[PDB]
Amino acid sequence: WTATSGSCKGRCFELQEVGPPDCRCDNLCKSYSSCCHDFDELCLKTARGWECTKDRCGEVRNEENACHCSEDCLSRGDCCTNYQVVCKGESHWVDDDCEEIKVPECPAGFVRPPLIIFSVDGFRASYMKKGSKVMPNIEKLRSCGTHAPYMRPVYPTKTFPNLYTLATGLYPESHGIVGNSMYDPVFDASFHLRGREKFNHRWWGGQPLWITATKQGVRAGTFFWSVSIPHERRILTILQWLSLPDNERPSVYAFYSEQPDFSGHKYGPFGPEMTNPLREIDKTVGQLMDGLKQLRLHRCVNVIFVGDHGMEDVTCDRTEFLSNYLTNVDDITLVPGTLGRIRAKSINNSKYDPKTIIAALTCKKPDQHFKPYMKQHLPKRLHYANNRRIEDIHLLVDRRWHVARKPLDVYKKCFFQGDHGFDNKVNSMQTVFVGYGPTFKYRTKVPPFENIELYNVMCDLLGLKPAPNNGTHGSLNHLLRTNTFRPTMPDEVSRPNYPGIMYLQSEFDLGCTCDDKVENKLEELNKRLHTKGSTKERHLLYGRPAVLYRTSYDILYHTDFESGYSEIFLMPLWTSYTISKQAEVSSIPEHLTNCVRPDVRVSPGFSQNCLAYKNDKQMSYGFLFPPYLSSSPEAKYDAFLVTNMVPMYPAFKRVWAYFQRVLVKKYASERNGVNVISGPIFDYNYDGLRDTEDEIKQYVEGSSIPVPTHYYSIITSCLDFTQPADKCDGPLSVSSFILPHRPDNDESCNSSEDESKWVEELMKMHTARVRDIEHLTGLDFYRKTSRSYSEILTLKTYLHTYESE
Ligand SMILES: *[C@@H]1O[C@H](CO)[C@@H](O[C@@H]2O[C@H](CO)[C@@H](O[C@@H]3O[C@H](CO[C@H]4O[C@H](CO)[C@@H](O)[C@H](O[C@H]5O[C@H](CO)[C@@H](O)[C@H](O)[C@@H]5O[C@H]5O[C@H](CO)[C@@H](O)[C@H](O)[C@@H]5O)[C@@H]4O)[C@@H](O)[C@H](O[C@H]4O[C@H](CO)[C@@H](O)[C@H](O)[C@@H]4O[C@H]4O[C@H](CO)[C@@H](O)[C@H](O)[C@@H]4O)[C@@H]3O)[C@H](O)[C@H]2NC(C)=O)[C@H](O)[C@H]1NC(C)=O
Ligand SMILES: COCCNC(=O)c1cccc(-c2cc(Cl)c(C)cc2OCc2n[nH]c(=O)n2C)c1
Ligand SMILES: [Ca+2]
Ligand SMILES: [Cl-]
Ligand code: NA
Ligand code: NA
Ligand SMILES: [Zn+2]
Repeated sequence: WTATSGSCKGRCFELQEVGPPDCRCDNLCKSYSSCCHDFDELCLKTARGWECTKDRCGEVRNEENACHCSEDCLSRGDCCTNYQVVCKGESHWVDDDCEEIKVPECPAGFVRPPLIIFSVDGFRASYMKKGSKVMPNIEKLRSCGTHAPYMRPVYPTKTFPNLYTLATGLYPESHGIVGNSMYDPVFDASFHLRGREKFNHRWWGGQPLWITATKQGVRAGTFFWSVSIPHERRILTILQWLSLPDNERPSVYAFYSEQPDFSGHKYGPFGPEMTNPLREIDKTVGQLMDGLKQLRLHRCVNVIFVGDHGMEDVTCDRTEFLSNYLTNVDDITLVPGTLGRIRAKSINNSKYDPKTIIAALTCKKPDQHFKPYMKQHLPKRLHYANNRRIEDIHLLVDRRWHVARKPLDVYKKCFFQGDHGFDNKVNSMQTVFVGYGPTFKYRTKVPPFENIELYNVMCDLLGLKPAPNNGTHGSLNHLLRTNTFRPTMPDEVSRPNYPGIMYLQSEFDLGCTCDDKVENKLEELNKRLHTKGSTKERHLLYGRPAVLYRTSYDILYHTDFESGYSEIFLMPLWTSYTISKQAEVSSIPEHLTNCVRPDVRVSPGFSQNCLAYKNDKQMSYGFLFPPYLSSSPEAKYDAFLVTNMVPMYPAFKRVWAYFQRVLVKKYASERNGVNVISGPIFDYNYDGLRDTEDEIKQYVEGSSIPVPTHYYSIITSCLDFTQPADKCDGPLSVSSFILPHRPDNDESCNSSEDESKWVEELMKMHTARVRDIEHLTGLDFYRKTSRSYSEILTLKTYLHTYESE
């Protein structure tokens, strides 16, 4: 109950929220149904509209007007934004030449340039070019400030998950807003866009920018605008707050527009009806910049123009229906649309079975427009699993499609022509970023980057210390003129052993055989040098990875490859090798088909054994350095050492063997040599983070050989591909992947065919950032390059997307 009897006089859009049931005059009062009786009258004035005209210039103040054109308005901070233009012969901000802002030019008593986040919903990246004719204010921001060709949202590419990722630096799985609809089994509560429950603080994890600011003594304006407050009034409110006294004035502000998303759902992303909403958003930006110019803050404020997600063409006829796959359709609850989430309708039903639901949804129709996944099998780049609000069964829906439970759901709920929510690598889902102001660079293009990175930068912009988040702080230093964060490399926690020859062959009883007893002082010295690391500068180009946790491991050198071998996991944490453009692929000789060789540097007690693989009928083995790429028949024996062996399901070995036999050589030819680092990943609790040994759920039968959940590779070469990978003077180029280690190829519908038709497609789906692999392994790569650390940080966050341009 709200006692709405008090008044909002002198309190309109008050910053602090008063204790109920006293009536509120803050922006959120509309949302809680708790405003004072006179809120609309006093705080939402509209009389005479939003612009000055010639006849209002120097008028007598009239407190009823929406904004003012009287002489006292500047000092009151409540002129219409076009006031100086209409009445003082000033130009609009957009008509001024742009001039570099080398230093903040701020009024006296400003302690730091304010930050204004101008956020727009549904603003697809290509609108910057395709709508450029009708968005001159936005185009001036873009071309004069710092911009990216696009910014990658998080998955799912919905509004609340993305704005709250912007606010926190966190993946949706960590901040908890994992969709637009949600059930939390612990609370036994549901979250919906419409309604009241969404305001409860228990949904909202991490620490958003406004709370980070407040805790550290920086005041914030409102971020969540009540939907009924018009845009012109949000702008005027920001401008008024900016005229407050130094002690009361916020340093950080947000504006939000529900356009062009709102129209894009109705008309599709490029419907002719979309021109007008783009014009209107540009008008609003003009109003802000004119308003800042009046207050003399246009060369003082940092402005971020940022979208939450794009928009794709999606109509009712492109809907897949679970009723066409499942007979039990009434025993499930589906969260539908541009992604699918499935759980049992009733928790009292023990006849509900996720295994057969997945199977009934797998490759059932030739052009099926969605793919079912257990959430832990989703591409790791999506970081979408470690939350009880994310259902075990997930459907990744093709772009341009919807999924629904039954047809009745679609017509008793064509309306829409646009939607979003798909995989965050999809081009149509990409959004925008522009930074403009004294702290941003002048006329600078930067590469595309992920919205999870912005929280750190907004904190830098405000001199705040960021709460722990998923950005990689320093990876966006190149956006900034100053206030950069100067990160240091993490310290290595475990130093390696360097074992020499310590064991005789007969000490090993591993049940392994090799046809290798085939027998020179010129080349005896040669092999000794190779085992001591004489070729190491060729295969380990960027230094050895640092191990950032406590463990026991050995560096092992070979002619063709170097490895960091874990005595705990009985396999390499990483294997590093370089394949030049000229390298030759050979095959595994017949006499060496089943060969596995004890490694005399490593004890039997810390080795895998062949018997275990023999006894395990499901599990086979593969090698991290491929025998196919050996530099000589004699170097090929190294590739069969028991220390290069890793456990692999036969179904996975189809993938692995094709990558090693065909793809590495193809990349080396295309990229002028590549350096490859490969290894196992263990993520049994799907938290995106390296498992400790007591978290491993599966071993090769009868042994303590742990089974990886994934295998990674990091493939690096010279960005200037006229230089070979092993002699590169400048910036690097990388692509990486994290392939799920699965006992079937059910994920790939065309897998009965030749690997050349399906494997590369699979690997592209499972593209990754080197940073994702760092989290999953506790390793730190690129420790020794000639490149600045901030540049390496940007490389480590790079994602190779495989979308066209
Ligand atoms: C992306 O960035 C983020 C942020 O850095 C990374 O997430 C962090 O990872 C840490 C490890 O997973 C985790 O640290 C744990 O915190 C526990 C206490 O946490 C509370 O306090 C923090 C800080 O204020 C708060 O942020 C947390 O908020 C979570 O929980 C609420 C719901 O309860 C949500 O509102 C919120 O969204 C958030 O949920 C998310 O995280 C939790 C995990 O905390 C998930 O379960 C959710 O799915 C969701 O994703 C918390 O309120 C602390 O208790 C833990 O300590 C245990 O483990 C350590 C190991 O060192 C051990 O020493 C202790 O003994 C202890 O073990 C005991 O508990 C065990 C489990 O119950 C039990 O088995 C043992 O036997 C022991 O009794 C731990 O330190 C940190 O909280 C999160 N932070 C956030 C914000 O998510 C994330 O990893 C990054 N992602 C990637 C890929 O890099
Ligand atoms: C009690 O509530 C829990 C608190 N949660 C929020 O405060 C919240 C929720 C969601 C989006 C944001 C949010 C975040 C950022 Cl970073 C930006 C720039 C804009 C944002 O919202 C803009 C907005 N105004 N009106 C509206 O409908 N939206 C989406 C903020
Ligand atoms: Ca883990
Ligand atoms: Cl959703
Ligand atoms: Na086997
Ligand atoms: Na298949
Ligand atoms: Zn939308």
